[PDB]
Amino acid sequence: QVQLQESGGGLVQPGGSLRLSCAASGDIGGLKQMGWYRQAPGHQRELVAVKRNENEANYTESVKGRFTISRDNARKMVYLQMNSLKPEDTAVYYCNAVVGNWYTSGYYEDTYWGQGTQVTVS
Amino acid sequence: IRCFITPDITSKDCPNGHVCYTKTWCDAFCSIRGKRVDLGCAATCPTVKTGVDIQCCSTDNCNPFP
Repeated sequence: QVQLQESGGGLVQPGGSLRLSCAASGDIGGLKQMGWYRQAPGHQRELVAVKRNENEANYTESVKGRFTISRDNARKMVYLQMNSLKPEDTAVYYCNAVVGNWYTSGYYEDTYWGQGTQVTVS
Repeated sequence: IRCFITPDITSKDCPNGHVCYTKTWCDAFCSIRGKRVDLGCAATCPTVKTGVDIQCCSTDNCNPFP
C-alpha cells in the first residue's frame, strides 16, 4: 500500500560524505511529512532530520550545518546529504513518511517506515 | 468549473474541467475508519472500478465532503 525503499548507505572515513535517498511508492496520495531517523546499538530511533509539507525543516542540533534534508515531490522522494561524517554518526538510518488521507469518518495520518540502511564511519 | 479538492478539501478552479466528482472506495482500513473519500475535478465523469463509487455533478463546488 505504501513502500519506502532506501539506498545510499555504506562505509566512509571520518570527514567523508554520503548521500542517502528514500523513495516512496504506492498509495502516497496525501503524503504529508518525511524524515530521517538514526538508530545505533542500544539507542532508540532518534531524530536526525524531518520535513513537514508547508513547514520549515527541523534538525537535531547535533547535525545542524553538516546534514541537509530535501524533498522532491514530483519524484516523491526524500534525500539526506551527510557532510563531514564523524564516528558518532555511525548507525542504521531509517526513513519514515507520514501520509494523510480522508475517510468518511475524518482525516487520519499514518506513519510508514523504510527498510533501513547502514552508515558506518571509521 | 470550481470543485472541492483533497487533502485540503478546498475549492479550486479547474481549467479544461467540466465536472466535480466525489470518489469513495475501501482501503485496508475500510472496516475501522470508513470508506476513503477523494474530492476532485475532471473534464468527463471518471470511469471507476467495481468497488469504487463515484458521484459526478456539474455545478460549482458541488462535491463537498460527507
